[PDB]
Amino acid sequence: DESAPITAEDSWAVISAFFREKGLVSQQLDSFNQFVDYTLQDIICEDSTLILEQLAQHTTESDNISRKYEISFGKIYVT
Amino acid sequence: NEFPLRAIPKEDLENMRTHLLKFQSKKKINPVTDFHLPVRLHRKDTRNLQFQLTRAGNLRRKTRQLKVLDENAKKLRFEEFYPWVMEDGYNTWVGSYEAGNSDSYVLLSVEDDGSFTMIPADKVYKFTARNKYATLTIDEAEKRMDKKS
Amino acid sequence: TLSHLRRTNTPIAKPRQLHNTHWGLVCPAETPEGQACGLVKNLSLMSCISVGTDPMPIITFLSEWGMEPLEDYVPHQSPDATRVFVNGVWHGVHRNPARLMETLRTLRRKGDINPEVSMIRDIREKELKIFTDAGRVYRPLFIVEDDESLGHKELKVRKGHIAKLMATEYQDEYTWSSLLNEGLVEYIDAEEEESILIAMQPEDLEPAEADVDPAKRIRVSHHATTFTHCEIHPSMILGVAASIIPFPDHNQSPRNTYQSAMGKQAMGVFLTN
Amino acid sequence: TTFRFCRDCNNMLYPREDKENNRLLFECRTCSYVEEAGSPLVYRHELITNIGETAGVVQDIGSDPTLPRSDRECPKCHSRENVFFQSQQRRKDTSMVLFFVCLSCSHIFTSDQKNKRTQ
Amino acid sequence: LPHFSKDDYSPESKGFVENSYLRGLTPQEFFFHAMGGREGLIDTAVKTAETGYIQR
Amino acid sequence: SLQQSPWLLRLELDRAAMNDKDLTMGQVGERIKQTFKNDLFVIWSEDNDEKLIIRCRVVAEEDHMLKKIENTMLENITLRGVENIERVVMMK
Amino acid sequence: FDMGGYFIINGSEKVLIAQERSAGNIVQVFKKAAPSPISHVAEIRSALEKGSRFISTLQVKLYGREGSSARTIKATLPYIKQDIPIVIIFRALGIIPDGEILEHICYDVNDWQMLEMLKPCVEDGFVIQDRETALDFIGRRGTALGIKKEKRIQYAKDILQKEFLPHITQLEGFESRKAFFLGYMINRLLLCALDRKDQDDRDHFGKKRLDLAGPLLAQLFKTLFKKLTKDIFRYMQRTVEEAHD
Amino acid sequence: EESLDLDLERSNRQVWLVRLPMFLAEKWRDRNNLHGQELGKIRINKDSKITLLLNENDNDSIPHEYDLELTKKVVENEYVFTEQNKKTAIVGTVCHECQVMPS
Ligand SMILES: [Zn+2]
Ligand SMILES: [Zn+2]
Repeated sequence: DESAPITAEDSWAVISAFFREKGLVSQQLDSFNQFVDYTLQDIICEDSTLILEQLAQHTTESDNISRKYEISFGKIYVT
Repeated sequence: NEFPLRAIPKEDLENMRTHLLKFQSKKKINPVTDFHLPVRLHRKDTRNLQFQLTRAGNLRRKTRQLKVLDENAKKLRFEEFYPWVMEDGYNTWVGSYEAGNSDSYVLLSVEDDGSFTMIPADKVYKFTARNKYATLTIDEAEKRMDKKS
Repeated sequence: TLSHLRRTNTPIAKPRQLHNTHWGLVCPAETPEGQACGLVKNLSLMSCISVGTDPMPIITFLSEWGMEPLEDYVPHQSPDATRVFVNGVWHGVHRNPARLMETLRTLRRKGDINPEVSMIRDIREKELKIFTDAGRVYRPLFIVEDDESLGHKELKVRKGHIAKLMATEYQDEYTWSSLLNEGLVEYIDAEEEESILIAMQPEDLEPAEADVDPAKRIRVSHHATTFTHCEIHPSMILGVAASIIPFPDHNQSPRNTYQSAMGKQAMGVFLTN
Repeated sequence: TTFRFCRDCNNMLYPREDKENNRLLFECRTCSYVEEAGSPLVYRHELITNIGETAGVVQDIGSDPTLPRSDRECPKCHSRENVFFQSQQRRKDTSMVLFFVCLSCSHIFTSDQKNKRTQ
Repeated sequence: LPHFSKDDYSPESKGFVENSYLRGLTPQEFFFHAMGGREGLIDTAVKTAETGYIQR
Repeated sequence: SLQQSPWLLRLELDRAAMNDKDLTMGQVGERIKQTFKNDLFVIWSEDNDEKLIIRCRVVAEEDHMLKKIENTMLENITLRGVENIERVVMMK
Repeated sequence: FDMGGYFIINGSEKVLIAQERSAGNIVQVFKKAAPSPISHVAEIRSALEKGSRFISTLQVKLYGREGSSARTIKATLPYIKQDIPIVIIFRALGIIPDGEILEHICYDVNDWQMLEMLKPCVEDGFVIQDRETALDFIGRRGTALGIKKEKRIQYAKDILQKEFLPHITQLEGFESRKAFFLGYMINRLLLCALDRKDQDDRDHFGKKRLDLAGPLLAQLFKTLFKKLTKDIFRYMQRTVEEAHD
Repeated sequence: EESLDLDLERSNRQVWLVRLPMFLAEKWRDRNNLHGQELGKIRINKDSKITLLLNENDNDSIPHEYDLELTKKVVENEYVFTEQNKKTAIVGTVCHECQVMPS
């Protein structure tokens, strides 16, 4: 009879399990965790890399030298 | 409870001296090859070169006084539009490459021996009447070079 | 402390009123008196808020399951086409939504599609909107299926699962997640709530009629044969503060609203440390 | 009403009177296209509308659990299985007349005991 | 509420609390009484400052 | 029995509505006739006749002209009553 | 018994309060009150899930009131002073002939009622006949104006790509997608004006979002990281000038 | 012969081809083909059901049948043109479009 319909008192056994797992502030914690594990990385990667280019006067040495420097942001760590 | 079945062997040749591409026409332009007799398909190099302005102690300049130079941008030969001229007086179409992820529809072709051979679609081009197209302005040309690369 | 970690602020049509859509998501009694009245919402016990998932596994799934892309739509050719949206982005159309909707629902109830993802099918409007979106308030409900060899439409959860849980209750292997992946229970946000039909009590609102106590309150019926879901427990519509009110069903509406404000100022042991 | 477009342009058609043969035409204001009119009716206003009442009646109408059922015998197949709703024309005035959709023949019958319909 | 069928103009659907306080309210009765109850708290709250300024 | 535009403005009136706000086809028609004077030719179906109709014609380019005439007709033509005075209830 | 969910800043416990906002990327139709030229508006608060977050709200306005002649449909585009008649927008998008435009708005060829309601718009956009002339008309109406023919047509391109319907895509070749959407919006605008649908409930909880501790920190960290990013750049200039390592 | 001329032979003898969307995982297995380059069988069963099944050697795996979802190529006209290692030619007109569904 393990496939018998559930009574009204049985709904509490489910509610017990909901709280055993989630607790009373699952919203507060689940939000923060999502931000630390994922959101944080994506914020570091949207604009991320920034470049500065130094293009010369093309007169003669020491001119005629065009350069571009990069600065990149990879994985994010959190102690 | 009865089915008629036809089964065909499929080969995917690593050997191949050809690249298979798609030539697509819009239903509104009503293209009918029957009227075709001779056709010329050639690349469009009108926009071979393109010069784009590029930004070049003292304090950094305000935006209104930033200094610039120029850079020559080379269009990938494979990133040039196709130009289709049908029947000498007649129809003319411009084919623009479809922008897409690195995935490609396979073309299944029947061989004389009866089996199918499948090949990856190299490029997909949308062709439309040249009258819908206008001489590319510097702005559009620059915008195009970027899309492609 | 508890009720402070479930508090909601609304800055700046008729916001202060208790909306029907607030059912099971926000406490009908726990709100301040004066200036902030009805602009400071308090979450019901079983309410959770969508963390925000990725839309691509669903967009990739859709196209593969009969979804014609908008880029190739021809309105008069397929004129009855159900328009499909994923986060207010119209992705294309589908010819047999009936079967697609069932596939997507089975995908969620299995776990393949995340349970916090909201998917609604407005038949009359010919629309299927999907939300992977962050910030949506949801509540868990029991699933009811016409699906029962023996008889009528019956709640998936059976007395066997109940003992299977109380076995784990005595251990302190069958969690809440276990009910969720076994597709016995589901998460329903307010937009999705629009398309469902809920029973309050399971047992009292399931088998039809084939003396009566006068002291008990006057109750309605299980006339519906359409029931898609059942209420875990109606008392769960209440927030932390209102949940200490004894017999709140026997008090005048605001007297309850008052207690869920005073108990916050009642002395006692706040923490053992 | 139900209006046409220009074949060639696909652009809409504007009515022109052929003063000589006293007849109505439809001209294209983008090309030189002209076609004679199908009906003499060019414009219909319609203030007291009835179009909206039985909207969104997809054959899947039965799959909405939110819809209520009744044991009313169908005028066609005589089936006591049907879903019902009120005039979907979201106006203030609107009567509380009910539209029943058969869970077999799909025929739309009403509860209107003042008037007789076909929609 | 989602516990009702569409186009339900019945007393039970549109907020008629059939029961006494002594008997107790059904969840539906409870929530509707709560909506109606909230309305009064809103005017009590607002009226308070509107009424004050009129006096001034 | 007991010159004009080939374009016709035909409007159907509601018998039920024509009664609650007591009105005759004659009196309705008279207002239109007296509004547009001798620059609009009006005819009307009798109060007895099944459908309630008013046929109107003017006295190159006429399509837009009539669409203005129908707007004037619906929005500006006052049949009975005083302006600003709507919903009048009788009370004992 | 302590349940967590707070921070510890300088020794006092702090709780982020969930903030309630209206969900974005959502089509909503509202009747604009008795004294107004515009009778109904279709609004979409378009914003990105992440990345800059362009809070550009597109309004699709039904000019003229219930009983006014020439009821036109114009739409206020981000960075454009005037409201452009829907038709010109579709033309600037690439959907050039009427009826091809109408197909994107009205989905039933039978529905004469909605279609008659589109005739004024077609008349309004009759002046502009190709994609180019449509972009110029959009480009003319600034901005500021930004005088020069090549400049204004090049500017219209950018607005439609970057500021018009930024969800969906901000990419290039997606005119088809943004056209069908605009058409879905006009469909909803007219559906409400034809009294077939109800005005959107601004108070439906399903249309509201709650910004919790996660997104709140994300909002702050964005503006705080772009604050750091552009302070490093200010340094890379200072240190490339004097080669100061 | 004359450069620029699109050899319209393929379209003149009206050769038809199929355009099929293939899951990336399946085309990756095809890549491991050897011998004569065979990868499997295309089956068309009528009473119409079209499907593709990998052969025993290529799959190295339990047998599966990839169903095809037939689609219309109506809204437009598609043709195939090839460019050899330099001649251009319209080898065929897409007579059928289909999607090979993962399975
Ligand atoms: Zn024309
Ligand atoms: Zn029937």
